Amino acid sequence: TTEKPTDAYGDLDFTYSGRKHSNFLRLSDRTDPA
Amino acid sequence: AWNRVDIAQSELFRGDIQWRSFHLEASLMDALLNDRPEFVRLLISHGLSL
Repeated sequence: TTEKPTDAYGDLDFTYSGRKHSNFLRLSDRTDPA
Repeated sequence: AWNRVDIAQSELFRGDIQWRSFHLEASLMDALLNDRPEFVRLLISHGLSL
């Protein structure tokens, strides 16, 4: 499988709602939890 | 319309009925035209978007 460094690290939040911004990261499988 | 929170909170939001959005929005318009602050707080508390 063609492996590449990611791009999706997010200060994610929701439109037209009151929730605080949610921290966010897209992550591959078989990675190290440390 | 009867201005009685103690019925609606304790019989209609136990979780038996999956309420949709416009079912809440029509009741919120009835609660804004009349003067019921308690129902406004109760209906916004159930995850509605303005």
